[PDB]
Amino acid sequence: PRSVFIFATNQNVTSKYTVITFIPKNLFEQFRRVANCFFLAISILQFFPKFSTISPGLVILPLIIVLAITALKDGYEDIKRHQADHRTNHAIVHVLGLGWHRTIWEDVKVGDFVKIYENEQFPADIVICATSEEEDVAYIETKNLDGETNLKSRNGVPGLSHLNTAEACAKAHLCIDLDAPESNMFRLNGAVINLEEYDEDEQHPIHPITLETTMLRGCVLKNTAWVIGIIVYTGEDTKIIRNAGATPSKRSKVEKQMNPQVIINLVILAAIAVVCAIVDHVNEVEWDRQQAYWMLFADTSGDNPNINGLVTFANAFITFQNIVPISLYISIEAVRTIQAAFIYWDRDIKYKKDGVTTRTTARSWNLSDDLGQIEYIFSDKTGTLTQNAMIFRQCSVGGKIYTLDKDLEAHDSEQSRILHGFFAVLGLCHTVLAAETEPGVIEYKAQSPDEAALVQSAADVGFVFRGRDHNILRMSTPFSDVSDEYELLHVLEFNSARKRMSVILRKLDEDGRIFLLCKGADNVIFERLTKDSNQREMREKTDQDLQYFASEGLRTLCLAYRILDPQVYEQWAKEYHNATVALQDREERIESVSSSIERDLILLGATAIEDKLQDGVPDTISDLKRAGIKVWVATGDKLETAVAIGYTTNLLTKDTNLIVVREGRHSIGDQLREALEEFFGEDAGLRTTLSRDNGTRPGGFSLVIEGHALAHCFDDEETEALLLALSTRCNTVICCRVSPLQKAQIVHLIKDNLGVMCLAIGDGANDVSMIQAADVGVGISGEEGLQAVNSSDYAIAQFRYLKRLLLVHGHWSYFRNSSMILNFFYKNIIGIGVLFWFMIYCGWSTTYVFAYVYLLFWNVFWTLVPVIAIGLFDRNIDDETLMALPELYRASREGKYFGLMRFAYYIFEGVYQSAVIYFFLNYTYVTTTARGDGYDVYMYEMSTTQAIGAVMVANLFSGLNIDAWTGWVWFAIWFGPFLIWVFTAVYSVIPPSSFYTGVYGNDVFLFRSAAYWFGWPFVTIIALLPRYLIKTFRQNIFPNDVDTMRLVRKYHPEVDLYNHPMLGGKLAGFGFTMEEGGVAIQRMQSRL
Amino acid sequence: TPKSVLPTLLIIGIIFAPIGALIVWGSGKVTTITLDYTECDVDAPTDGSYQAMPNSAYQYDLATSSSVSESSIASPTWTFSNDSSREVGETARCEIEFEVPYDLGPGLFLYYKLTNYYQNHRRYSSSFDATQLIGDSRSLSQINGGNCKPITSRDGKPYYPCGLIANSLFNDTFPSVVLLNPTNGAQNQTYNFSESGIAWGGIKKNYASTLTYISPSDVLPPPNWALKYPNGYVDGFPNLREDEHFQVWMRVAALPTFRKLWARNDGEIMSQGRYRIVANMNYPVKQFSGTKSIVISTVSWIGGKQPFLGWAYIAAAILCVVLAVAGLIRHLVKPRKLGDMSLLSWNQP
Ligand SMILES: *[C@@H]1O[C@H](CO)[C@@H](O[C@@H]2O[C@H](CO)[C@@H](O[C@@H]3O[C@H](CO[C@H]4O[C@H](CO)[C@@H](O[C@H]5O[C@H](CO)[C@@H](O)[C@H](O)[C@@H]5O)[C@H](O)[C@@H]4O)[C@@H](O)[C@H](O[C@H]4O[C@H](CO)[C@@H](O)[C@H](O)[C@@H]4O)[C@@H]3O)[C@H](O)[C@H]2NC(C)=O)[C@H](O)[C@H]1NC(C)=O
Ligand SMILES: C[C@H](C/C=C/C=C/CC/C=C/C=C\CCC(C)(C)C)[C@@H](O)[C@H](O)[C@H](O)[C@@H](O)[C@@H](O)[C@@H]1OC(=O)[C@H](O)[C@H]1O
Ligand SMILES: *[C@@H]1O[C@H](CO)[C@@H](O[C@@H]2O[C@H](CO)[C@@H](O)[C@H](O)[C@H]2NC(C)=O)[C@H](O)[C@H]1NC(C)=O
Ligand SMILES: *[C@@H]1O[C@H](CO)[C@@H](O[C@@H]2O[C@H](CO)[C@@H](O)[C@H](O)[C@H]2NC(C)=O)[C@H](O)[C@H]1NC(C)=O
Ligand SMILES: *[C@@H]1O[C@H](CO)[C@@H](O)[C@H](O)[C@H]1NC(C)=O
Ligand code: BEF
Ligand SMILES: [Mg+2]
Repeated sequence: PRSVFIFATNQNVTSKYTVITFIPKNLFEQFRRVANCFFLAISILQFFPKFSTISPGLVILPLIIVLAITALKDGYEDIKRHQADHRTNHAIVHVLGLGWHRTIWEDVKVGDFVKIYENEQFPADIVICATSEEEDVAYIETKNLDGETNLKSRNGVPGLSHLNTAEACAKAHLCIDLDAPESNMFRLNGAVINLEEYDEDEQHPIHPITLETTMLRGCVLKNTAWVIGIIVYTGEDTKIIRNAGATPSKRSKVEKQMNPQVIINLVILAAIAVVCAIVDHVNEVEWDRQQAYWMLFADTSGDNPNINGLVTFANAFITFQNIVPISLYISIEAVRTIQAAFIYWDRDIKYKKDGVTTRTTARSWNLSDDLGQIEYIFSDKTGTLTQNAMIFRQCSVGGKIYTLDKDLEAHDSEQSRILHGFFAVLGLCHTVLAAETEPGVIEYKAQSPDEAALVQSAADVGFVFRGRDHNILRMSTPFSDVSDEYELLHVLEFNSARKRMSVILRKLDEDGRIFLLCKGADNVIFERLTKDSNQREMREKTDQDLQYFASEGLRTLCLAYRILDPQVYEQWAKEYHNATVALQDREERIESVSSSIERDLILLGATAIEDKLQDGVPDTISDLKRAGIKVWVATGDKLETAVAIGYTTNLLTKDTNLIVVREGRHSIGDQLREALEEFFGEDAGLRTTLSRDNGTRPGGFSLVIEGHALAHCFDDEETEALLLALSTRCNTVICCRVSPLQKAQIVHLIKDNLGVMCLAIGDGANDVSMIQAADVGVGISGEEGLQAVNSSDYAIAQFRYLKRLLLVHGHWSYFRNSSMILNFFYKNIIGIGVLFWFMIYCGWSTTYVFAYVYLLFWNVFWTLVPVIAIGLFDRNIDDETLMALPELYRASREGKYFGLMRFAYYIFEGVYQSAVIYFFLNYTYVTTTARGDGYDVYMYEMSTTQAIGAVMVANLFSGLNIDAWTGWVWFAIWFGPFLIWVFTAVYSVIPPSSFYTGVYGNDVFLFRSAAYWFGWPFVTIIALLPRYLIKTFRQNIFPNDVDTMRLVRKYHPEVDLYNHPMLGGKLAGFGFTMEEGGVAIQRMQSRL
Repeated sequence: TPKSVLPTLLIIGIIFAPIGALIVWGSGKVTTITLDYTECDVDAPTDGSYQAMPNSAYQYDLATSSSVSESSIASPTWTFSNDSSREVGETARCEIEFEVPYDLGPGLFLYYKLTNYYQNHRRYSSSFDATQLIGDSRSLSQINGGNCKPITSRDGKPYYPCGLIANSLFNDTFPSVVLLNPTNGAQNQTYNFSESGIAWGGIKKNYASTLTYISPSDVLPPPNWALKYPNGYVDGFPNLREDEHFQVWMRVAALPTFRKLWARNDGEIMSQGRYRIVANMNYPVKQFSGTKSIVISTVSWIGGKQPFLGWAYIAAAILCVVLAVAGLIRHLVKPRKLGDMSLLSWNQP
């Protein structure tokens, strides 16, 4: 509790790091990579004088560079996060200071007084105090589930008495009884009490505070006049922030798979070190017993054996440190950053509407390769699959469809009379207020998008609604300015299973005819008619028309009519007045009254409203399902809207059977078990998981489950397992009326029980939690507070942008990263293997065969550009084919590019090639002179020949491992060896006076030797022949879809991907929204 | 794709075969004589007579054009003489008489081969101070903390040259190779091996003729040079630049079995006959199961006698031809259409 008098600070604080504590947490998250720990251990070991090779500073420099680069990356990411958060915590909110002064959303503690005006968000949770319309009622918007404008009534007694600022200052009505901050968005409690208020017992009255009085943070977009309130539950105790979560530190699956590979390499290095230490110790003991010339003076505390065995162990760990290179992670980070830049610079995922351009921004500069392994997509409905725009499309008037009305209206045809009645019902049976701010416009402020669209369409195509300036309604038919009396409202509010809404009215003319105008669903209205024969024919025609409306996909309301005689009108008015005050079972009494008045109706027609989806959503979902990605919908909206959207988005095809699970009657677990038994019983694998209505046509199953059923599933484990089995065995799952935590729970359920990669896309706080709970989170920018955008890893503006993003960028990034990592491991294994194969012949003393310059620059100069080119520019297949054929996504989705088998293949290829290099060149140089000058063969001649051969082999292997080819590939592949050749040519002429250089004269001993010129090419050819043959035979015998399509595109460009018999030709209702009580109930009291 | 792979294999084979044949031919144009005199201390007669060397102590590697056989050449004979009245470095002499079956053309080189001698060991390979060798100013602390361990200094006097490589200098000499049956008259003819030029001319610059910062009396000779410099550097510093045996030895060998050049001749022909070579046995190698040999070899365009690369090329060519034939047979048996669409995942039952 709080008990504030007139707590949690402020600010969203979405920043991962802080200025005070950035280095420690960044260093920890960097040292979660194991390889960093190994590098630190090696550097600390080399700090000692015995193991120093160059200098402590230059040894520590690579690790410092890696740490600094990763820290700068994370710092830039968190600075972007800070900017995004500051765009939120520096808005304008008017807070009392005897005037309302501007604030910055931060100097707002619990208490205060905030005036929020119209069409702007809330700083925190407030308690309604006054509003400018009537009864201090206000209105809210979406971004907190649902898709309609809600209502907040009043604070009760504290309502009014605070119209101006002076009353707020002079009154100290506080000591609220606010309960504990909870994540649930349906419970708040309190009591204003007030400092100066006394009842008949001289006690301060208690004024309850409920959800109908409070209004939460980050979701108002108020659609009424100014509102004043008291800030409560401010800061991190708000509903929205509490339903959100802390920003995670996500890592790609490729890194998590790289960790075991690094561990395997470290184990191999440890085994090499152990063997070297044992053999060197035995050899040194033997060579010290019999005094060899290389073991003289081995009696000191640091040069004797045993200690020399330990020193050999350490020197083995130092010599073969490239088996886990440090340049690998720098290159990976740079490549991933440039891939994020490519995502940003793509013009096909750039949105430009109304003069503002929204590029696709990668919030997380890693996770690019994660986009290529998506198996499940969890999508919000409102704002993600929908544009939040209701447009009237078609209207049926009795028998005739429309998509002419002026020509039809002959004022004599019965169809014209029915049209008049239909439009009158459409324009009068509505709880919509009309504003006369601008003549002719007649602004319509409706509480539901459906009502607003219907009234606007009625005004545009005839009968215009004037307004409710008094208790008598007015209408504007295109003949004159008519008006009719307004009788008592009879709104059912789409509540208590009353899928209807009726308005009793009266005519101001001398006729004085009492007519009831009713609208509602199809079944209720149709069963609620007086059908003798003619109404039966009209009903069957309208049923056919409504089936046509639902076939195309539309939301339909059936209008009705009735003429009330004055006697029955008065009798039912008396009955309604009596049932108004009934105490017990008041809802039952009003339901009986509604049934009594609704005894017979004459049909007028039906409507058809379209909930406009974002452009390309059905095509995008079709392409995603072709790619093998299972798309789910997790929305806070009601079941009917969700299932209708699923039908319209091709998520739920016409050949699917719906399993609707909701709380009621039978238990949720029993419902899931019965569904499994009755729909998937003929499954062999179902019995493994068994160890503990409604549909269209057979051919597939889809699951629709509500929030309460999900809660009951997640409470226990058996029901959770049943839910997992049913959801995995179904095509798509639609989750309706789910809290943010329930979205996170669904994502975690899939990601933990199945272990598959997951993607979450949405545009709200619920989507914020769902995004943080997933492997890749995508936010949609829709001017909705940008919270999902701020908490996401990628920010798109359209769903089709997600389609392209995945299909091309994720596949390419996964391919490039896998190939780059494998090639890095391969080249480092080549170098280490040549060293090791020499260590066979040296007595296992851990001595560098190469001159140290050739091993020092192995990754800096000799082999860097082929790996960078593979990681940045390599393309397995062109983007047109990937967009045209989503089925090519299988290889990336099934993880066939990165794994332990490919890693082992590359490691063993490197081992074999290094063996070929070293052994062939060694047995070549086992001779007397190797030239005609007679000079002896010393170690560095053979070493330099082997080093040049190894560089050539590694670069040409990387070149063979590139599917695409251009001039730049040749540039890199021959820029490595060009560097090593020029370095050997120049470094071997540096005079000893200038620099010792160790290898003086190799330009004479190598470039004039037949051994060099016939050994490096032979070594290259023999090392690369198995790879060439394997690649050719794999592409020509066991070909993938990508390889086959690359061949088809290269040799048959005329083939049309979209429409080809084997490539493209094979391709391989009712809805209404209402506030459900509240102001409509308060409308009854006002009009009573 | 195999249409661009089989011709590649054929071209690789057709290019590799001539190169391998040429390398084999060049290696076979070389003659090598090896004489293992390690066991001359105990297995050779000491009375002045000559006894035939064991069959495992010599190895003739004749040219391909030779008309004689390996077994046809008479076995070399050796004698031993250990007299203490001769000067230091020549007390123990092993005289080996060997026959050269055919005239060996100009370009005859004399090597010594050391087996089981690990110059590539980590302690030995880096046990030298280049800065001191080049003549720069090195202090006692710097040489003590340098790579010259464990032979750095004693009693405040640094070792010059320091390190294990310099300490283990091969002090076995082969002063004379003399023909015993010269055809051009005279009782004998001396084959003029020259010890100059046995190292490349740039190896000199790594070493200094003299040191200008420490007096010779303040430098200790290496511990194993005591028998050569008994009282120390009393006649000035050793001229490490003007002697080429030291420069040849300092170059670390790749393998334990290695050959280092010792004297050469470039303008004379070793005529057919019997030659007597004297070796001054001063470098013991028997302690660590090592052997020291004498290698006399000519040179071709590839250097010494090693046909390994040529045979590797020939084997690679044969393998490539076999693979190309097999691939051609397979392609003719079942030719497959490139860029088909019936083997895609969706276009299959
Ligand atoms: C051609 O070259 C070869 C080798 O290149 C020469 O042969 C070498 O000649 C050296 C000089 O005569 C010999 O060194 C001497 O050895 C004697 C005795 O040897 C033993 O001495 C110790 C036991 O009593 C002990 O010495 C150390 O040996 C190792 C390092 O040498 C250490 O690891 C070990 O722990 C010992 O501490 C060994 O057991 C030896 O086996 C020594 O007494 C001599 O010491 C004297 O000189 C040194 C010089 O620096 C001085 O400090 C001492 O205080 C003392 O005055 C000296 O070390 C060497 O053994 C020998 N090697 C072989 C394989 O024969 C050959 O002479 C040369 N010939 C020509 C003509 O040039
Ligand atoms: C300056 C260079 C490295 C530069 C780092 C700075 C990078 C800026 C951005 C990162 C670039 C690297 C690759 C990407 C290329 C693009 C940016 C994608 C075009 C060297 O200074 C670097 O330090 C060397 O790579 C070696 O020093 C080191 O990596 C060596 O590797 C080893 O195996 C050794 O253990 C270690 O000594
Ligand atoms: C030549 O003879 C001398 C002495 O006659 C040998 O030197 C001796 O070698 C033995 C080896 O058992 C040592 O114990 C002695 O200390 C050495 N010196 C003396 C004065 O006896 C020398 O080794 C012989 N050369 C050989 C065998 O090649
Ligand atoms: C090695 O050099 C010596 C001396 O220059 C050569 O000996 C001479 O040989 C010629 C040829 O018969 C004689 O006329 C001289 O009288 C010799 N001089 C001496 C001092 O003996 C010897 O021939 C050279 N060896 C070779 C193989 O050319
Ligand atoms: C060569 O002959 C000369 C004179 O006949 C003789 O003094 C010398 O000892 C001989 N050299 C040998 C036999 O090695
Ligand atoms: F449309 Be979602 F439920 F925010
Ligand atoms: Mg949304």
